[PDB]
Amino acid sequence: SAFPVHAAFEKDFLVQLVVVDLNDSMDQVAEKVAYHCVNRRVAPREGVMRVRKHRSTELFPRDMTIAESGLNPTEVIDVVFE
Amino acid sequence: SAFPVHAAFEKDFLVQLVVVDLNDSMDQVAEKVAYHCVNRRVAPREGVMRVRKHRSTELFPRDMTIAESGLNPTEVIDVVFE
Amino acid sequence: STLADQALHNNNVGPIIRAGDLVEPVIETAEIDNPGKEITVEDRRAYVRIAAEGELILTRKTLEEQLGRPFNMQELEINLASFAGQIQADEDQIRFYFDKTM
Amino acid sequence: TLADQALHNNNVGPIIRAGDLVEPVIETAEIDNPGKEITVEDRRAYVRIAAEGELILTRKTLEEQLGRPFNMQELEINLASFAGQIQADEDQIRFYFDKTM
Amino acid sequence: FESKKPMRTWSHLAEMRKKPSEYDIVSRKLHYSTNNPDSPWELSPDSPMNLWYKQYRNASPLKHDNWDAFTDPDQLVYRTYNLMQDGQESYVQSLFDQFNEREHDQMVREGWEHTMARCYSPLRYLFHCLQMSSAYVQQMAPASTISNCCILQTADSLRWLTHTAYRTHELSLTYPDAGLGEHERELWEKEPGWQGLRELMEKQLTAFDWGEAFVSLNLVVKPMIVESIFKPLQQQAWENNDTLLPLLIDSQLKDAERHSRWSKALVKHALENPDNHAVIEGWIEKWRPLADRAAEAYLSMLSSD
Amino acid sequence: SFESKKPMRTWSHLAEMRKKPSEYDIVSRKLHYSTNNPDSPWELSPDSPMNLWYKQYRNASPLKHDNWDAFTDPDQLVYRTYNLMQDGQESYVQSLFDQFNEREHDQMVREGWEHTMARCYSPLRYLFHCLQMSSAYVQQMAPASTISNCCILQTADSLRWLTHTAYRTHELSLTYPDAGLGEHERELWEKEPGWQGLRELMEKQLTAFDWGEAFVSLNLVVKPMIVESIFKPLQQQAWENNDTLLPLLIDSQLKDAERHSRWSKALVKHALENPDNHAVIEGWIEKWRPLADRAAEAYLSMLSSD
Amino acid sequence: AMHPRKDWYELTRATNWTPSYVTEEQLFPERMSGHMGIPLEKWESYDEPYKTSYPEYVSIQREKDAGAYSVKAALERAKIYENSDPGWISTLKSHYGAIAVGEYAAVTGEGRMARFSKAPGNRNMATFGMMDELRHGQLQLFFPHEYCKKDRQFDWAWRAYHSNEWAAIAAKHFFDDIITGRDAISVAIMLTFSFETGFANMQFLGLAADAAEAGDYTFANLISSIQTDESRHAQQGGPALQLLIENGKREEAQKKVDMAIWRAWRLFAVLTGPVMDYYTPLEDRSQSFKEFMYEWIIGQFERSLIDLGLDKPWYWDLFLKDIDELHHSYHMGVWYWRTTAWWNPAAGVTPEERDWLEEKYPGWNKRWGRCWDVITENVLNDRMDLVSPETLPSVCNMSQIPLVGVPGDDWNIEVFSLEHNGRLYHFGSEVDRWVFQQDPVQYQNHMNIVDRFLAGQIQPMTLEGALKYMGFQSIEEMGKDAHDFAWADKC
Amino acid sequence: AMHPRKDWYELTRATNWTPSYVTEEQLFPERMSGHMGIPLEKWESYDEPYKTSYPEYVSIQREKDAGAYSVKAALERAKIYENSDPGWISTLKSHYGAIAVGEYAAVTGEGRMARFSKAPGNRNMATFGMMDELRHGQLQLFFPHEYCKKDRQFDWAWRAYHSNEWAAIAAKHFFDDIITGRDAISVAIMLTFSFETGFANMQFLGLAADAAEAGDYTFANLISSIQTDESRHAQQGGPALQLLIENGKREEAQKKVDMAIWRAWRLFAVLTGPVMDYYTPLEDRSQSFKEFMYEWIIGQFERSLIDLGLDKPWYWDLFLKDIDELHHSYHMGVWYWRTTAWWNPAAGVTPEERDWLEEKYPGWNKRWGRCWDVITENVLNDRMDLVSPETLPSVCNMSQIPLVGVPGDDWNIEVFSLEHNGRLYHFGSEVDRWVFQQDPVQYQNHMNIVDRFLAGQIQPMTLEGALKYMGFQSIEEMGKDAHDFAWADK
Ligand SMILES: [Fe+3]
Ligand SMILES: [Fe+3]
Ligand SMILES: [Fe+3]
Ligand SMILES: [Fe+3]
Repeated sequence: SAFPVHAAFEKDFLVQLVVVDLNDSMDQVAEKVAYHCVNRRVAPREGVMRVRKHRSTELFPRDMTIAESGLNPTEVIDVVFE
Repeated sequence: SAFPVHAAFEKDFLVQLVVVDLNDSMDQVAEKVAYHCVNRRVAPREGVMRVRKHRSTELFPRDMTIAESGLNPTEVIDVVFE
Repeated sequence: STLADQALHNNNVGPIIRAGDLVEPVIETAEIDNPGKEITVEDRRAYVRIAAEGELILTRKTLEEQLGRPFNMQELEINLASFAGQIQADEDQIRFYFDKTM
Repeated sequence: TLADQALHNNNVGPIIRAGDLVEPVIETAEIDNPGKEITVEDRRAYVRIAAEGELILTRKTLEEQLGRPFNMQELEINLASFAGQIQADEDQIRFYFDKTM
Repeated sequence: FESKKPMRTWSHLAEMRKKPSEYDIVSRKLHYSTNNPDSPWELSPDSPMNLWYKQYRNASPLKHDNWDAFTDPDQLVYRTYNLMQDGQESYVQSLFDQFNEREHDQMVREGWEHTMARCYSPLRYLFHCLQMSSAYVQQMAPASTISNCCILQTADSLRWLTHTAYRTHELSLTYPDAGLGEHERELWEKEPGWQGLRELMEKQLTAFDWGEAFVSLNLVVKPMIVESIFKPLQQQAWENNDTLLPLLIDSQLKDAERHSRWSKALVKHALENPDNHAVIEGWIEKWRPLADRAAEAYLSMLSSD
Repeated sequence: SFESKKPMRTWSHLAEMRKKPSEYDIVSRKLHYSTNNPDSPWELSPDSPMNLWYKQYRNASPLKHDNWDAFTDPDQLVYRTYNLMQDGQESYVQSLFDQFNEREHDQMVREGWEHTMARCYSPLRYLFHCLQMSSAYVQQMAPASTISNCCILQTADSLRWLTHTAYRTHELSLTYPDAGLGEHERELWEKEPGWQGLRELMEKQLTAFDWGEAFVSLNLVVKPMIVESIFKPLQQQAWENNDTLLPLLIDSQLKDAERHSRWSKALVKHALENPDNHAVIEGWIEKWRPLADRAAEAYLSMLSSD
Repeated sequence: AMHPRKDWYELTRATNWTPSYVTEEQLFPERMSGHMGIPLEKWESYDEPYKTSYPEYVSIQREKDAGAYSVKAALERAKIYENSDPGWISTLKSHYGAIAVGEYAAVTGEGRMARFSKAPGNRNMATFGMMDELRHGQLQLFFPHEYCKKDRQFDWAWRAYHSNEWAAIAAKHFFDDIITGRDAISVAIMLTFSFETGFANMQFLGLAADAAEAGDYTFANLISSIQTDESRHAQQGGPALQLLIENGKREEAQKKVDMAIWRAWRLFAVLTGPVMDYYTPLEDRSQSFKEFMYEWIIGQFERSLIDLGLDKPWYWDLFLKDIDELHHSYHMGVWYWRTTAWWNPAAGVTPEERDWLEEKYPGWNKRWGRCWDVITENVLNDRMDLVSPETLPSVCNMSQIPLVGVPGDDWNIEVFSLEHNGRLYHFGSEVDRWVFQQDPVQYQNHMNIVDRFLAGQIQPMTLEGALKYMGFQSIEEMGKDAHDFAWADKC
Repeated sequence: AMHPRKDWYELTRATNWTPSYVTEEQLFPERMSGHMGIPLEKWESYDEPYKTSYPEYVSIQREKDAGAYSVKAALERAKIYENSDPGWISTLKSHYGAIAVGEYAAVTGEGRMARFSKAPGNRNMATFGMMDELRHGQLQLFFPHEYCKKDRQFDWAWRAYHSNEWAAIAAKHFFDDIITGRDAISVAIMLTFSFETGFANMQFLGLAADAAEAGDYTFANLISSIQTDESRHAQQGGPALQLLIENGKREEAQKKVDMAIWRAWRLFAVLTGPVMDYYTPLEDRSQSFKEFMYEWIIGQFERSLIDLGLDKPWYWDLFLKDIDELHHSYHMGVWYWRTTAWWNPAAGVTPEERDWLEEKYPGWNKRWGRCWDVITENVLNDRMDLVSPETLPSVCNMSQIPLVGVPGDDWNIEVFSLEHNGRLYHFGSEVDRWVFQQDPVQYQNHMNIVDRFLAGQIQPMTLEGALKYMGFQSIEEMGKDAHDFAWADK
């Protein structure tokens, strides 16, 4: 079910509302954010998209879901590359 | 000896003051008028330059002098081609 | 000249209004206060020539309505740069008119 | 360092909007503040006129440079802004700072 | 979304049958703080100013479903107000200049300067209360066309105040031994003839409901001031060879009568809602006693030796 | 041949002033070109009838100065400031008219005042129109634009007073329709003995065509006599008769009059720079004064008349 | 309460009386008054159709000036002087120099009427007329004055009427003849029906349309405001004319208006015609000079004269031919003799302009074009001594403007001469000779500037001597090609 | 004769009295007055340094309007709307829409002072302040009204504050916080010392300078005239500030001014910044936004505050870095979400404009440059779906403006989040979070537009439902690229 996050994509100029699902993996999250960023204001590039709590050091496991991750609805996340 | 006339040269747009000489022939009067018109506002042409009383039919003789013509000072003359 | 004769034999009367906030309200007033006359307008940017045939009325009440603020007839000269026709002005209206038909 | 130098100034004086008060105010500033350099920055829509620490405009001088009778209150038709603190009366307006930076 | 043509005026005005006037264009429907009942201002719905407005504007028992349809009967805008008042005020100023040239003040009846010091020059406190009160009705009125009449009325009260200031000082120059310019605050605070007026105004300034504030200011306080202060002062001046004051006050009465005109028009707009008639008359019955006592005490003091 | 020179900050004729030229300097000074060529004031035949008229009545006047153009209006009025000032005074007078009518002022005057007014006041429109005509004459004859400009404004002032008088004559007629108000002024001006000194003075004043003498008779003799023997005694009579509007009206008209007297005085002072003008001005003043005195005496005696 | 103007207006003009201590003829002498023997009483039916009264006059004129000056002050840094085409700048220079002190002279015209008209309503309206012309003179000195510091040619706003420059003499001859040099009733019908309801509309409203296209709103706004006064005080003419006609003087009124209109025509052909068809940049030309003439002079003004009871002037057909031809030669005369002007004439003959000229004036290139061909080839080939003259143009003894005709392929030029009292006069048209003959005493001893040159009054008797005589004080003052010949490059 | 103002002025402001029939605190309640407990008698030394009095005011204001309206009338045919650059016309639309009805709101802040300030000179000068703001509101509705017939976007001169469009909500959040939503003494020092002597000079004089260069004199002349009023009624602030310092309230005053300046800066960065560096045609850029900022806000305004006795704000260095970066990203967000604007944002990134931007902001092309390249490529390839968004930006719970940062080569972006009373808020800066913490009861149950989005208040829950909610009434009203992407040709 719907899970709103605020997401900042690496190299974009802003944070956007992106509504993901409760059982989305981090991979699936990264891709739902990419949709609104890459090839719109951000060059495509090679590498693996990772999701983290905003500004934090530790990346979430790619295969971890939103539910398992402990994020709250409307929290802020960064989508960044390895 | 100085003799003021007002002269209108053929194809020009105005009448000018030209000071000629009492003993000028009409050929010389004509040349003194042309100096102020031909190559200024009037294209040069072949032909013989003649002098008449303004708007008159009769030409003065080419050799006749100002003295001999009867013109009074400051009358109007035309300088035309035959 | 045909052209001259045609220019001269006109019966156009009405105000010449200088560029400003009275242009459109005088145009509109001309149409409203002269029902049934055709109003012609020539726009020269610095002024507008407004005319009808034979007679053209501008009433103070309509001009006030179209202008949108209180207005006295006398104030019209702030903007009336010229006019065609003879003039008859009073506290309620101004009339531009010809005595002759040409 | 650019910001420090922009902030650490003692310029006071009128910002005059485009119109007929610009040159008479400049001239009045020069005359009523002898021994001060008057700077002038012209932005077309307005002109920024300043001196260091204190800048005085008297009504008498202004009226003379303007060319017509003039009361000090009328200055606000054209005084669009100002640098410094202000003290205004019937005879003059004074732009000034209490501190030296 | 559909495609639509440009309108000749504001969207809110395009249903008008006539061409909108200067007044319509610059004055109508400008309070946006009436759009959302929960949140007058763009803040927490519970911020102190939002609670103030929900209580003292929105919950007013004086109601109408379209306060914004009110129209100033004079249709004044800032520009025409200044044109008009620059005419009246420079007329009054010219009177001041010429009556001073004639030394009018030396020629008033013996003792007049004492009646002025006691009955005229403290008016500056009364007129400043009207100024304060007018500003309150302005900030609380539920339509900009109402608020605009209050702004102009606020300026007019300051005009009157400034008249009084100027004339108190001017009179003192001819009569330096009467307390002119020196004792007005004491008089306002302690002289009995001023105490009914000051009590009335202090309470009036603490009626915070907008309809109550409007009714008490414009329908009770201000007409009382016209009939019990302005006109009797003109009569008295006439009896004491003061020919300046009656002319000054006639100019102030033009303002006061304009304030009555837009007031009455607001009353008539309000009475469209049949409930409003008991609301307004109740506020009138409530304040009139206060106002009548104010007039009575003023007039005994004006009457006496 | 020709020098190079740089742009000047003002008109070439003003560019050596010590001071920055004022609005008044820029727009008022040295504008009569008709004084440049003493044989041909106007650009016509030297002997055209108007050239003959200006050679005789301006150029040959006994009153002389080699720089009339240095004359300066002490009020330094231009068209723009004149209108600013008079829109102020006149809208004040119009506001008095309105208010005093609201208070039905004219009903409260003392019994019979309307008859004095019809006799002594309302025919002032003829007198004032004479000063208007006479001011226009000085304007057109005077040898400097700065002088002519004070006369233009004085001409407008005369018409202002004339219009006041019209407006009041009519307004008063509405309260007193049986006094001749607005009906019999022409006959009074022509037949009434109180008016005959004034009318004779004006008729002869209006036929003095020397610019110098026109100026002296109008402004140094006729107009100060109207202030002293007509305006102020009328203020004095209206006071006795419970007319409070007229002293106010006349006080505004007197401001105009004092301004006429100030530029007049300043022009005498300029003219006295040449010592021969002292005799010429006093000559003219002695010549015209008895006529003025007589005009006043006859008016005052009519006004008193019970 | 206030009583409305119509109930007291009659008393403002009940000011005629029967004089006794001087005669009527002494009070109103015919040389100053021009009453033509018509008795006072008759003048009392004069009824000005455009009324004003003192309180409204000062209020409304106060607001007119507030606007004129505030628009000026707000645009004082629009870069007009700096970004304007130099032909537009020249138009400003010649307008101010030719008009400003002529307005101030017009005060004397109105003053003539204010004192010596037998019509009481004329005397009052002329008093506002005096005030109006004062306004016009002061505005048209104040506005160019700020350009002094940029360009000495702007000094001629003040200086021109004080000079003997030939165009200024043409200006003063016209204004002294129609305005300051005649009796009151002559002014009433010649000034109001030649300049004020006629050629003023060309110079102050036609030119305003061009000014607005060129983006000079300070100017457009000023001269259209000026013209609002004129539309009022020019209405003193119609009632004067109507009285002349009702009292048997129609023939002499016809003569006067006929003469004044021709005189005005010749002067404004030299001022306005070159501005509209040559100096004003081509993109800013709202209409051609001749189109403007048909709108304002034939369509409006002459139509109004007919409505008031006059006939077309007898020279109608000459006039219409003159509208097609004369200003093109006046332009050429002014430009070729540019050094005698206080402005910089624009040649106005790039190919683009010549196409426009050809379209507005079919046959233009086979006429004036022949002259401009030759001029242009000399500029291109750097033969500059041939684009400056070495003698004087012959000058009309009425209009003071050079004698000109149609040049090029159907050359036609004519001078109308006259011996009179031992002197030979030359005139630029049948009409100008006829004017002279209507009133010889007005003109006969006048000497035009070329007459003066030949009689020894211009020393030395050279072109440079003439230039000093005309009042130029420095090299920068004299006219030059407006674009320094840069137009040649487009040819 | 007339007596000079200095001789009778004191009496015009001798109007405090000791109340008796009600208490002082009833007459001047603290929540409307803000006197901070300072008793009546102390407020009588208040001395406005820029005085006026009623006969002068109406006379001089009559002349100001005469000039403003005569210049408008005289230029009605200049063809600005026709010959102007479309980015210039968008400047006008956004100015009038953002400002006009805000001016009219400002009347209520002056009215608050006129009734509830305990300083008598404040109450009189605020009465002229009321009159002034009425002027400013009526002018700025009268002037655009003539463009209604040309373009529906000008309806927004009137309509913006009546809508829930996001930039209007931001204007209203600021003005309702600083002007209409606070007590009299807070208005006295927060309105006068953030907008009136501060950022109003950017929008009304900096922009005049650009309008003069663009040849729009009607506009230049109008807004410089407006600011002459402000320069007078804004001088109500210094004496209020001086009293608060003298009576021990320096810290409270400092905090109120610190907060108002920051809130003003965030609004004027989205309103004025894009105008001066992108909408205004290159040749008409008298100075950059940053250069104007250094002139008006650092050189003049902040220096005046120091002279009055305050310190540099605590966030000084954060503020200077914001100057170099914030408005570039605000521009990009307004542009990329231009359908949600009532004006037509100009992208302002042709090559020559990208060079000017690189000279005024070294490193521009490595940052915002990187986003503009992606967008440019998509326009040249006709992937227009890719230059229109499908989601909403995340928005600051204080300024109501999108949360942004520096994009591209040194990507850097920070949201300052805050838990409070069971809710999570997000802010665009440290200062914006600090402001919230200064006065939670002012802000805590406010919901920004995205809060409303997520809570089901915007139906349907899509960009298009959002546009209906924001109050657009037609397709023409929604923002488009000002040049219809013609810049892409360059
Ligand atoms: Fe004129
Ligand atoms: Fe005229
Ligand atoms: Fe404002
Ligand atoms: Fe403000």
